[PDB]
Amino acid sequence: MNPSPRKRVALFTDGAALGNPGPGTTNNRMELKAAIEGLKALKEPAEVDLYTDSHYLKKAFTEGWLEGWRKRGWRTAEGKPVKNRDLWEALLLAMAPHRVRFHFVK
Repeated sequence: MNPSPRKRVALFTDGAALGNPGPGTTNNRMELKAAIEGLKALKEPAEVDLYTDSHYLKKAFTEGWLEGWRKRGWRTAEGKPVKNRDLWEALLLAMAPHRVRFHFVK
């Protein structure tokens, strides 16, 4: 009963988008914030089909250079530190137990 892997979760990264700054990148961060929580508030190794229609989250994973990021000491394609590196480094540590899948629903 239920998926055969472990447990597939349909998590829709639907933060809100209204930060004092504005969706200008907070929504993505908020969706990112909800993610770290959506993967830390479980700790149950599951195939989370995280649907993220963000231009930051997708870009990261879709660039597959996330591995490079680690070898890049964590900087931007320009050479300046990465923003949210705290959420990420935390989400990454929290994404280790899970198989969390990426589904850019744009």
